Amino acid sequence: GHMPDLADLFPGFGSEWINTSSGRIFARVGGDGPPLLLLHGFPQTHVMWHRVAPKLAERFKVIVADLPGYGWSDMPESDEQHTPYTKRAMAKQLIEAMEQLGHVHFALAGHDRGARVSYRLALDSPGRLSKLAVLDILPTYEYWQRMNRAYALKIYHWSFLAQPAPLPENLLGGDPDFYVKAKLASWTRAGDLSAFDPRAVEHYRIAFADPMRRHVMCEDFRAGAYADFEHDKIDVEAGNKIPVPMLALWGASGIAQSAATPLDVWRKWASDVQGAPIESGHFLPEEAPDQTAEALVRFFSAA
Amino acid sequence: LADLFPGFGSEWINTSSGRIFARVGGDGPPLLLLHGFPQTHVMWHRVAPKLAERFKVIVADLPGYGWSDMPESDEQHTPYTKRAMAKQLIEAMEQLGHVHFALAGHDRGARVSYRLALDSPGRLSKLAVLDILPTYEYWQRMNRAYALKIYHWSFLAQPAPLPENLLGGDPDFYVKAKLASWTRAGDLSAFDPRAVEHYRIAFADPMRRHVMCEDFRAGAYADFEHDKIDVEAGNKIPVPMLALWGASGIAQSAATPLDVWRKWASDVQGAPIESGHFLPEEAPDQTAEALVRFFSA
Ligand SMILES: [Cl-]
Ligand SMILES: [Cl-]
Ligand SMILES: [Cl-]
Ligand SMILES: [Cl-]
Repeated sequence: GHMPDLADLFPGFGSEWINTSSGRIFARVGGDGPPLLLLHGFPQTHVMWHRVAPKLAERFKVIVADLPGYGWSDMPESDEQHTPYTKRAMAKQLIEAMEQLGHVHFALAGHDRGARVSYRLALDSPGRLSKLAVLDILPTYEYWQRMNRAYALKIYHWSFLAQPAPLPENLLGGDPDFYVKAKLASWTRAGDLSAFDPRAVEHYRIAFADPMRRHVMCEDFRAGAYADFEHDKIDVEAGNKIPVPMLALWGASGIAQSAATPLDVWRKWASDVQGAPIESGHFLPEEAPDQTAEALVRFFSAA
Repeated sequence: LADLFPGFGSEWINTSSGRIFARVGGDGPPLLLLHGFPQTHVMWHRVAPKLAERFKVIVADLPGYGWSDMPESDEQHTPYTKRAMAKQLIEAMEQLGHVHFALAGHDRGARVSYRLALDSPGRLSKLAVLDILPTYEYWQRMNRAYALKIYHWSFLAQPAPLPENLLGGDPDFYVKAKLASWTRAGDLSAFDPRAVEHYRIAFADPMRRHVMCEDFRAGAYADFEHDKIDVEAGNKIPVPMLALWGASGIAQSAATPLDVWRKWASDVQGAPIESGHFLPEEAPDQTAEALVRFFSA
């Protein structure tokens, strides 16, 4: 990268700045074999995969991308409908990025916001995917449908960060380090930062220290309250199911299981889905790296 | 800070939980007015004079708000539950010899008010609540649309110190954004600038902001459970009641306010006022006449 004091958490992996019509996508690229794209979420960057990507690179050509607007990827200017940070637009952009590498059909694993890009990609463009894995999420529509007093208090940030600009931007900008560390710790099993490599945390903190990066994150959640929700509602009410073979992995103490049985939910959205919990909080690839890596290796390797 | 209550004195009223500050004016039957979030007693400055033409008007800062003392909170946020606040204000009124009085409240103060009516109806001759539904009714309506509309009910109720830390960055911005965004105009032009300064100065103290978060923590937990018991018991406020709400306020957002209150009260009348949330400042003339006519009748 271009940040002198941030650590290289993928020894041996190359680096790519991939041009697209919507801006550059940064990625680390390693391994060889069938192509597998990995997508991080909030409030993280591509380095969240640093503990599982080497194991995956033993069997796949692994592409670890920063989401549009996150990490070192470019930050398109948003609009009144939060368009570039909708999962539909993010998926189109990452499809464009993968074509630049010559990948028109690939395997895909996503976590948190990246998992939302991933199932939206499967709904809009299923021919692009051989197999899909989503980590510690339910569909955005399903989160909102479960909204009640208990859900609103337990996962408040969906409604907070979706408030009109500049309300979340100005609240997060007073003490950004405290917020990003608080969010990282609060979703782990133990409720502290012990699950994370401190060098990865510094990546997350430096990203969050940029007000333009924080604005993108709020736009992500604004799309998640509005367009993404409207997009999802159209699919579930039409009975559209993802046909791509799918794996749902969630943490036993994560977000997706808060008030739902995740595999039953995903069977409503996908016609060929398997799933398993893992004893972990929300951050599966850092809290339970070996079990996550093995589940992904076995799923993506299965004939 | 400006004096916005001509002809009103200023009183510090002792209670077992700390002092209650109040402006006091007028003569005649006693009437207590209770403000809400993020304001102080000065929010009544445009209607209290007309009320003081007929009543002894007592304009109090809520426990922990404005210039009233801040009792220490606990793990169930007890002193800032509306049941506790009502008890403390009942004590303050007894210091003045008022054991039967009329009551009007707005926002948090309206929640103190209907809880007071449910707990101790003998204290009230009449009750007015401005731009609210019962706390239980907000939470039962907390779907996607409402969670986005009143996000602060969940945000300010997050465990300390998350909202405290975020509010400390730019407190002037937050109090001004809450005031502006709930009015019809969406700016601060409906408020007297001197009144806004009162609100800003109070919000500038981290101890006052913590109390407000404890208030919203009570609203998500104990207050909700207290309301739920009354719902399950079929309890209705027997005190004659007035529900005023802004046509573009919060109470009307996801519900029909008079239909809701008639499930909570056996003798309630009401009307919308063309106004956002802050009835006594956005629409002082219509609010004052409605209140005068109700508390005289
Ligand atoms: Cl480098
Ligand atoms: Cl998410
Ligand atoms: Cl979820
Ligand atoms: Cl309120």
